[PDB]
Amino acid sequence: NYIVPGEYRVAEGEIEINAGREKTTIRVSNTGDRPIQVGSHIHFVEVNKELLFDRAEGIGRRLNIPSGTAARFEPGEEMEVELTELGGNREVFGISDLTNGSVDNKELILQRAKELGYKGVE
Amino acid sequence: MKINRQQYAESYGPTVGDQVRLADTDLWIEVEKDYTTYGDEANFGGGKVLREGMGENGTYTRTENVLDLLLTNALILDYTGIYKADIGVKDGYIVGIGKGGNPDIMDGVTPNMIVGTATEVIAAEGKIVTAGGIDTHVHFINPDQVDVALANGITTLFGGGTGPAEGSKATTVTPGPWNIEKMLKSTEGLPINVGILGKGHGSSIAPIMEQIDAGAAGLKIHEDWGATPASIDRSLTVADEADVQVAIHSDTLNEAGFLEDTLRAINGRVIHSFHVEGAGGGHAPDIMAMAGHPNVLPSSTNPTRPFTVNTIDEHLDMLMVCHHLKQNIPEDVAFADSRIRPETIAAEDILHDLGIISMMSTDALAMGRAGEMVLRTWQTADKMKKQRGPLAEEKNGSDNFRAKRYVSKYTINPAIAQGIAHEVGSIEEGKFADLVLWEPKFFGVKADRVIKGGIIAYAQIGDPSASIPTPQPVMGRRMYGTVGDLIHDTNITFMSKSSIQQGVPAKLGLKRRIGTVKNCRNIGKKDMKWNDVTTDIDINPETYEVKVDGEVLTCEPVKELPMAQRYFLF
Amino acid sequence: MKINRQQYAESYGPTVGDQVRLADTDLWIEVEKDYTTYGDEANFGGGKVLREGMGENGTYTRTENVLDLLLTNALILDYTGIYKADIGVKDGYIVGIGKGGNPDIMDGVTPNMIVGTATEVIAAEGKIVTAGGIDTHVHFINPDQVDVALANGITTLFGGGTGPAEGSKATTVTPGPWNIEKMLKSTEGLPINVGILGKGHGSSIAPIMEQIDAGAAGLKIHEDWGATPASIDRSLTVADEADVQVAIHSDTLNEAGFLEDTLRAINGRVIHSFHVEGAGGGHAPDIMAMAGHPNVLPSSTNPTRPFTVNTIDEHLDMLMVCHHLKQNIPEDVAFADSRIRPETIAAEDILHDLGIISMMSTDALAMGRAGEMVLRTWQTADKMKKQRGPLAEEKNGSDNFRAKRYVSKYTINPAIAQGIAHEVGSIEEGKFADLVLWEPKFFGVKADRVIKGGIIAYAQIGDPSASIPTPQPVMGRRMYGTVGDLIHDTNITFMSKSSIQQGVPAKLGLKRRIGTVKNCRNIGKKDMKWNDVTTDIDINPETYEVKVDGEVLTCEPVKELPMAQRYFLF
Amino acid sequence: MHLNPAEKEKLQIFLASELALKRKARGLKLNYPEAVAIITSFIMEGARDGKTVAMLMEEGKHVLTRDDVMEGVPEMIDDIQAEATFPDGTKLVTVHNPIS
Amino acid sequence: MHLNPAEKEKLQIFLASELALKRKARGLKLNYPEAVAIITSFIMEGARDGKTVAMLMEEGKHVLTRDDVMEGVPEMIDDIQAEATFPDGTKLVTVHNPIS
Amino acid sequence: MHLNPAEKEKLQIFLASELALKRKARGLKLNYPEAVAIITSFIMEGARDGKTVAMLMEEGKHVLTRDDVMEGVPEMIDDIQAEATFPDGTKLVTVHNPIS
Ligand SMILES: [F-]
Ligand SMILES: [F-]
Ligand code: NI
Ligand code: NI
Ligand code: NI
Ligand code: NI
Repeated sequence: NYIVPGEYRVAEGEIEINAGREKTTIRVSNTGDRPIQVGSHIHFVEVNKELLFDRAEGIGRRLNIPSGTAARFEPGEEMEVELTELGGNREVFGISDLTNGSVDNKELILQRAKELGYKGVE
Repeated sequence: MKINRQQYAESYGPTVGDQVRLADTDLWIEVEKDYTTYGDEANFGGGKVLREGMGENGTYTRTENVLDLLLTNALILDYTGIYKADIGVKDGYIVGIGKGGNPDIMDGVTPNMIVGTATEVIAAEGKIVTAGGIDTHVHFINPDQVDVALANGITTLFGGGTGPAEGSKATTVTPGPWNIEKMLKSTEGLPINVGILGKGHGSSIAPIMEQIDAGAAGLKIHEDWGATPASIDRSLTVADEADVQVAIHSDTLNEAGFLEDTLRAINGRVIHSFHVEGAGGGHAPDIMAMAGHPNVLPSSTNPTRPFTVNTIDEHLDMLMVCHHLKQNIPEDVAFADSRIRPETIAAEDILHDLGIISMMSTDALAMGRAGEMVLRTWQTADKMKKQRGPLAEEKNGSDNFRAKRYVSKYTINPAIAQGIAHEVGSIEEGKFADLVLWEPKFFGVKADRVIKGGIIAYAQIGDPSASIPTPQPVMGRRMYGTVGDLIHDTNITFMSKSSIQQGVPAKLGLKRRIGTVKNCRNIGKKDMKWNDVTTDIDINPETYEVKVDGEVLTCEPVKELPMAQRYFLF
Repeated sequence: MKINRQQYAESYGPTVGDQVRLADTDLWIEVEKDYTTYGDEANFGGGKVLREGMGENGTYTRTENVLDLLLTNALILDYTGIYKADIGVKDGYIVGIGKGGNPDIMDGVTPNMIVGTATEVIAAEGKIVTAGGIDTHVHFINPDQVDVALANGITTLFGGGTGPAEGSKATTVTPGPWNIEKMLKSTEGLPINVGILGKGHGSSIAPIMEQIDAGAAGLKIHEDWGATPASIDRSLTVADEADVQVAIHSDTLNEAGFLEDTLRAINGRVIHSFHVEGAGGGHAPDIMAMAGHPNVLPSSTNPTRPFTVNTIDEHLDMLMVCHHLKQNIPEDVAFADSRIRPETIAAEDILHDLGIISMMSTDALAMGRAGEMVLRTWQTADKMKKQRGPLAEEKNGSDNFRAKRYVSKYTINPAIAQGIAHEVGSIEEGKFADLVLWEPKFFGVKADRVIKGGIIAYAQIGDPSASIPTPQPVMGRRMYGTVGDLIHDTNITFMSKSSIQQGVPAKLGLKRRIGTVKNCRNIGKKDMKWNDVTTDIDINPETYEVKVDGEVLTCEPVKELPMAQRYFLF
Repeated sequence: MHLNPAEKEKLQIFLASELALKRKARGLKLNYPEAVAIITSFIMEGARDGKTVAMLMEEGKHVLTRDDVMEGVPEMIDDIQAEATFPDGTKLVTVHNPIS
Repeated sequence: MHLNPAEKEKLQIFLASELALKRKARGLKLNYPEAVAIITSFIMEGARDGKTVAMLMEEGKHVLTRDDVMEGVPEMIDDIQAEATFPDGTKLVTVHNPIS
Repeated sequence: MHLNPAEKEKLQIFLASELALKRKARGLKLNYPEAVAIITSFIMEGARDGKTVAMLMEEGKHVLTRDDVMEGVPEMIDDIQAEATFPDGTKLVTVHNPIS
């Protein structure tokens, strides 16, 4: 009976994000001495050079977290994160300039990443 | 990875099946569908999604499917639906309703809704977004009335007047070519859309028609200038030739005819019946029967909306002032008293709820309140839910049917009636980006931000000296869309086809966008969205009892309304 | 006939060697030189000197060395000196600084400073006169912010925004050709100089460059749009071609790189680092190290200026609102908290005092106060005198060195950084006559009269119904320079060379004076007047301790400031 | 607060009434604008209190008497009109001949 | 007086608070703008008194309680923000959830 | 009410004086605009009371003393000027050095 002006009455259930897309869990470490925070929609292979992880496993992917949230790595901190697949045309331009085209070009992306010192290229 | 619904709605606004209370009313709207792809919602800010290479595309130039403005996560309330979408604006118009962002990486992006370098962002998550209100019964009496209207979500003013002259204080009339030209030039400084009505009075065609050619967008027939069979007839002959609308305030006195005589003079032609209940004017006591006819587009003005315990007592002195009447002339008082009837006011509530009265309007400053058209629409809907129950058409416990029926009364239907719905009156692709954001707690009471032609024109915002815009005092203020020459690009002056063809804008130096009035004469009650009912309305001449389908229409006045003392400082 | 110094200063303002207290601070400025000839001082009024045949020449036409306006007996405070002179204005520009009057009978008249029939007089005896403030960090959020700025002596606003849209509430960005055109047209009604920044984001050149060609005067790189290596690089490539400045708010999150990665993307090119201390944004915790580099033009925004006991406590909620962050997202709070550090705020005070941070700015309405750039500059200088002592460079017990260093931060240096110092930013012959008069008791607090292009635009003045203008209430009010079409001639819209060459002003119907942005890419820290220091700034990533030349920079917060509760009603 | 244009304007009626009440309290006969302000603010506060329009139309005739105001003021005020938010929304109160 | 734009605007917060306080004193449950005005003026007068920002962030939660205001008003006010001149210059006070 | 531009503006002097008087009553030393507001409103109410210009030119020097105001405020106020409607029309009151 009490009226909260403008209140919501939400439906039952839950919302599944990024439904139907492959998910991948990887370990990532901040080898730097300042904190690194990573948003939900950055192409994961293009994050800060000083994050150490299997860079190939970030290609064509991003964090599987709610839109507009982030994962925070304090200095020296290692965490497991879950990635989802990029959608749409599966192309990335700009950011760190590692892709500039289809994410399918894994060898080129990794060659650029290695030459520029992004940690974790095999 | 799943998110519960409470947290989802907090972060992105509600989604399918969620309900939202309208202000402090009992009315609940339910999200019918959602254009998003869950996980790819657009949002802007520090570390958020609309960033270069991410939700913002870094490749395309403005002309390549990129927006000037994206409203993210809007809950749209419109005659077309109640639903969740992003809204994309370009060149001052709504170009996309759907899902915005970056096709590079997001699923489900509407192809012409790319967020690019050229794109500004307004966050609509947690807001209700409606079309700007279309007020077709405006007396231009005091320029301070514009901000009053903007603050309650009105974005178009149709009517007439030259300021506080007695003719204008009584009638929505800007008379003759010279007054029309002067007011078209005044309009260059009014931060709202405008159309001007000429005097629908005369017994020869040329004095009436020359107002249309001078730039009027329609005509007003008003009893204070003689709402005679001749003036009715000549005005409609002009309107049929010029493709503009005629509004009527009929002969309350029944001096030259009764209602049936006015209808015979109309002779089946299209007309907009103002304040059809009749307190604001018209054949006493039975004018409201006009709302049953297929050629009548019927509106109410707002002081009778809805029926409350104080409604009757305010009206006599209001009417006497408006119409320049004298307390010491008994027949002036008798005329005023003849217009004020609880029986027809009560029935007017029900006729709105049944879709028999199709439109709301203010009657600003001449028996009406410039900033209460939207407000009183929702108070009426709430009263009718309380007294009549959910409409039979509703489902899942929502009030969506009633919400569509009522929002149409002050958005799309006045636009259709006036011949301007190709430009304004609804949230649809291809229409001008006149949009109102509301916090649900303030819905219908005080607008958050009023967008005009794609730029914010009015906003409730705080201390201009502060570190951020939210500290007190938060008040309604004109924004950059109203400043300098931007007032020209964010507002439309609506004009007749003939005045446009004859070059009136260039002659007068008008810089505002010029809107064409058209498709006014080939419509009827059937074209009023969600409010298309024709029926035989019987009004007893002795008792004023109103019958439809053999049933008396009556309801009680209420002592209290929502959207009232919880909100207002005075 | 001799006059004692106290009486001389009362009558004509101070002369060589006299000192004046700045407001209620401990800062004293000393007159370094005086251009007058004692006995031939100009003054205006009943029975005074500037009368025909006397101090006013009656022979010469306006074009014959006669002024439109003489400011008599000004105490100039400028990067060029602190000194006593008359100031002569003609065609809206400063044409002479020296001694005005009539060569017929007076000694020492500067040849082009004749008071003639064409000359208006402003009495500056007993006033301090400075250049108008140049605020290069303005968010265009609420038009009411203009008078706030004028009242504290600001005459140019550089920044971006479209009103209270979330993009603009976070970032100094007017995005894309259409929003830029709309805001250039809005600017026609803003009584202050303006330049507009486009969105410095993209991975292709054309979406960024088309903003410059549309009329932008520079670019803003902001982390809320993705301050990535790509966006940094493309924006600087555009700026190097177009000869405009780029401002940066860097990647606080260190998401795509640390500070060293941002510097590598800049690659030695010129850039204006906004809020270099970092509370207002940037690589946490070490962004302020940018102020050591030769290619960086570093500014502060004002809420951290100076370090006080309440500074930290206000910042978290301010930041969350500005950047559209959510209290219920832990990483949003962690990001906000990472920006707020007493260690770097305290060091920021000292870096200003050492000439390592070259500029002040507001950040108006997006973590900054539109009317407190000048105010907080002097509060900082006063705090530093109290805590660090007179600077070693001072003499005769004056604070002239510190006064020059600090006045430069909000006048000449922002103008140089933006490429507009050929027009504005100092009291020098050949520059636009944007001048602020201050009573010493109100210096830096409330301007007396603000002159724009040679006409008073804003003044603290009293009752408009009174017999004289001094009776209460004395308040800030817009003057005739802001009215009618005079707003066009008294203000400058600054634009890129390409937009000017491509005829954008004529295309949009802009009537304001058009200023060209130029000479932005061939400057560095060495060109910042009195604030040209380059050094290696070390910021400890763990403790946030700031070191320069092996010494920790720290100071205490203060409980009280001058230029505060003695003056303000709220 | 979300003040709209009318809320801002009507604050200055309340203020003028407070001014006029302090003048009355120190013994002055009130002038035309003072008398109008007092009666107007009385109406708007009565609406806030939840009185009816009909109550205020009558109470407004008993707020000030002719001995409270200067010569001629009763005859200068033919009526006072004010709108305020009642429990049932905005309504207009017209007080005819408030001071006999 | 040399009033600047903010000083002029903020006078109307003080006035709205005085209005609201008189309504509370005669027994009315306060509405949304009344409650905001009272808490806002309280903050700005506290700054004038020389309290700290941190003091006012907490005191602002104890100015009005839910029994002082109409139904739903506590839930309508997520926070109140006000800037005023403290002894150490202008600062922002944010009071979260001022009425439980 | 028929308020003209000056009547509207001068309401805000009265309001600023009321604000300043409440600050003084709770023990604060008054600042520059507060002191000016109090003395100005005093003059305009004195005219309303029917005092002469000459009376107010002298009384205005005895409204506030230096112990009522912050350091330096007496020396910041060289004079206060106000116009108001006296029984014989609008006149100007100039108070020189109102606070010694
Ligand atoms: F009407
Ligand atoms: F910023
Ligand atoms: Ni009518
Ligand atoms: Ni009407
Ligand atoms: Ni920033
Ligand atoms: Ni900023």
